[PDB]
Amino acid sequence: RITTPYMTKYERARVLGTRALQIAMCAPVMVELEGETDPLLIAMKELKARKIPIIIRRYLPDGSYEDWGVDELIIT
Amino acid sequence: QGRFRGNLSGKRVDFSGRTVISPDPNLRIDEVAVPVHVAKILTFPEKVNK
Amino acid sequence: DDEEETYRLWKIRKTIMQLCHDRGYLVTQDELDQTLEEFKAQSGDKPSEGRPRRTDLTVLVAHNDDPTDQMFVFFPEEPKVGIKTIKVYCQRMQEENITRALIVVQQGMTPSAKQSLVDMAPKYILEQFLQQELLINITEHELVPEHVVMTKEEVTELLARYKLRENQLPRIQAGDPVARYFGIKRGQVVKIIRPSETAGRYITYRLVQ
Amino acid sequence: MLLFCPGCGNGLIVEEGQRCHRFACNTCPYVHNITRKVTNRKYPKLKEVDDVLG
Amino acid sequence: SGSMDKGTLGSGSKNNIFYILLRDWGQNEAADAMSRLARLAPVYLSNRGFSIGIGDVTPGQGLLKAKYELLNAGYKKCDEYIEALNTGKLQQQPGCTAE
Amino acid sequence: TVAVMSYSGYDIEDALVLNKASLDRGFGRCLVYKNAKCTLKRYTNQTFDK
Amino acid sequence: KEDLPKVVVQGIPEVSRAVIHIDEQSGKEKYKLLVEGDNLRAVMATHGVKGTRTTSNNTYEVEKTLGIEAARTTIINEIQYTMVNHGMSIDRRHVMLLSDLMTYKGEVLGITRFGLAKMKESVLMLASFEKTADHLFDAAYFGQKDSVC
Amino acid sequence: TEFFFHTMAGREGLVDTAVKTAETGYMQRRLVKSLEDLCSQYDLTVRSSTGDIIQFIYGGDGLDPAAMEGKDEPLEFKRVLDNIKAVFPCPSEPALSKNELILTTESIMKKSEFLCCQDSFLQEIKKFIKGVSEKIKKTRDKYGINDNGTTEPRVLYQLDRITPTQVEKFLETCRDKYMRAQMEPGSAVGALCAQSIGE
Ligand SMILES: [Zn+2]
Repeated sequence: RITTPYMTKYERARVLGTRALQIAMCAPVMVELEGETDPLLIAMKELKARKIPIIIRRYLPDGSYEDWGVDELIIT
Repeated sequence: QGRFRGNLSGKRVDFSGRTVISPDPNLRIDEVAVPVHVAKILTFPEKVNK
Repeated sequence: DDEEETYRLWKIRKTIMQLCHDRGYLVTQDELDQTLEEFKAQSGDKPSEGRPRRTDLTVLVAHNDDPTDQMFVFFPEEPKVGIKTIKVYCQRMQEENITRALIVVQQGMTPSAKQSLVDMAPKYILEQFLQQELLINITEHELVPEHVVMTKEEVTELLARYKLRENQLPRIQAGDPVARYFGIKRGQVVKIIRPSETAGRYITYRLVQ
Repeated sequence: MLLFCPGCGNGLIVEEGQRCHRFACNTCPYVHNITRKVTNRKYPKLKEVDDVLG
Repeated sequence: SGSMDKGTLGSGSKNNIFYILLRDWGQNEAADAMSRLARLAPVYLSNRGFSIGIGDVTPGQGLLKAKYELLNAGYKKCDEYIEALNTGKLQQQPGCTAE
Repeated sequence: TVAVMSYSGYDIEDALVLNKASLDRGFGRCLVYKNAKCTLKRYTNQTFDK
Repeated sequence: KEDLPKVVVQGIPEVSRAVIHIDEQSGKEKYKLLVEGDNLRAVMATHGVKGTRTTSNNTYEVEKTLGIEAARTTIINEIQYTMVNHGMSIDRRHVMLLSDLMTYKGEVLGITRFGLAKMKESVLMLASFEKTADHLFDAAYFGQKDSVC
Repeated sequence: TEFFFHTMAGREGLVDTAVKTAETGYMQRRLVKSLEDLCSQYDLTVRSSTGDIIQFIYGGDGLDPAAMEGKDEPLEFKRVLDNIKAVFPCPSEPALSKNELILTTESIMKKSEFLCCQDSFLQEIKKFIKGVSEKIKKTRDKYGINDNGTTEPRVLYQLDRITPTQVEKFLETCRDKYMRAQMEPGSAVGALCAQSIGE
């Protein structure tokens, strides 16, 4: 709860990459795509709709961690 | 040309091309024009999904 | 001579007073703010002034920590201090039961005397100081930021806030001029306040190692 | 200055004899006693009072 | 008010209109504005015409006269300085020799 | 016949615009000749490349 | 006669040349000393010199004389001045990070192979940068396990 | 002779660039090989690969050099205020005086979302607000503008016109820009510094 509430660009890139890799491997879609044959476009649509089922696990340098939902974080 | 500098830090990769550049203002700043000949050679593996 | 030498002596005495005030020892405001006229009143000539004895200081006590703790300042008259002078100073401190002493050399210290002073005794702490360095106060320099030695409680609070260890803090050598100016030992932490370009300040910390 | 023996042409050094300082050569018994004052000025260049620039 | 130039449309430093668009309304708006500029400016530049010729760099009569007078004055002053240094005493600038 | 002017923004940095009709009528037409050499040598044994 | 005129009678032996620079500010024209020497302590200790506002270009002398933080500040100021001299600007955070990396172990360590070896611990990077065989054989002798951090 | 001298100068420039290429290439290689280990952690502390801390906070404040709008400053308050006034001109709200501006600024700044912001930025915002309030006071004293809002020439209110809506918009925009200009954790700050020094 102490880190920045804004979702960084690295987190965005990694989440979009993981979601595109999953969707490319026959993952279920939660935004009801309309003729999008590119998995990255579907991942971006899910991110804009805030329906990505991925929780970022931010690790502190000492060893502590904290979980943040994609819908909980702030996007730009 | 050692292993560290020539084969570990910087190495050669496939699925790449090299071509001379020419101006084209009718394209967006985030877009780049690729020739048809190179496009037929550089392939992308797409997984079959629903 | 007899004009620049007394000025150097007065400035060295003022710098020593400032160093003792920064370390926490008891010095009155008159000793800190001492004009050249008062120093001339004490002694206005080089032969009248006594470097080995008339300038020695023994009233230096850590009033904040313990009045019983005593610190001494030496001013050897010879340019190069030998083993015999170090032994005389050590036996005098043994007589007066003083554990902390400073040696303000005039030109330098012989390597044998340096090695002996390094391993005199763990209880007898003696620091070598050149008069050339003491002619200017390091703290008053514009490049040198404000350094404050933190207590064990503050170091514990820092380590708890940042979830760090002692070895993970930035290092600073014991032979650093500021480190010898403050007389900090291995394991102590110093907070440094760097003046930023704006009205704010940057707080950093360094561990002596 | 640099002086040489008229006999053989080697360099002359300054030594002290039994009566007075004399020029002598290391390879011949030639000597020469000093009668009056002998001087050799060099006139080194005097550093000028450098101007204040800026 | 004002006319666009490198100080406002170039890649020199801040105060650029595209930089203001990027910092105020995001990346997409700046990209669209740059695309519209790159698609508009060449069309108008071609329809208006912009050419350089040998007559665009030729000197005028007043320019030639001024250049001749300035060359004469400079050569006379340089000859005076040469004569002052070679024959006589020349005012030596601080921090440097006479040469 | 070169005309120094800006046209269509396809000559931004050092580029030049060519005329299609000019290239169609032989302007700039070039020929590249390459050589392919082969050798049929006799070895130590009494056999030859055929 | 070969070395009698070459004896020092007054001044700092390390100091080779000092000039009187002047600032012609409209409020007042002030005088400062520009010394082409390698002894900052002696210059500060001299009479009539305001040692509180004396800087230098040699980072090693500043480190040895006024501490590691003064050395960091001198590095920052000198890098920024050298960059501004060419008309190109760099954000101060980059040079601050560089100075902090050079001055985080209490001693100014350079970017050369020696300073990089004194700062870094990874054997693979030390071998890849410079002195491959020497570093590899030294690591094999010490048996130093290298992580993948 | 002039052509020969010009060719000499051109060849001097050419050899200078030829030496500069290799020299800066080697310098860039060294700088990147030395600085590639540093990274910005999530606790706002720059640490090396072994875990040792290089800086408790990057640059002393923690702002992104790529998102630096001003001259080594996060925001240009004058341009931001002008943009807020231009984008959201409220014609149905009266102007604010010096006291009213200071009061609304102090009321808005004491909210919860401004607590997590750094103190230096808040002090700079207070300084800019005090400066613009002094400017408005000087204008109203020059032109005799009354704070009651009953002056006959209403065009006098158009000299320095400020409304609490514009104040809130300006403060929220400054807060959002300062929050979005901070160093995003995980960025390779060392490589960026090496490149921005070598180039
Ligand atoms: Zn002879």
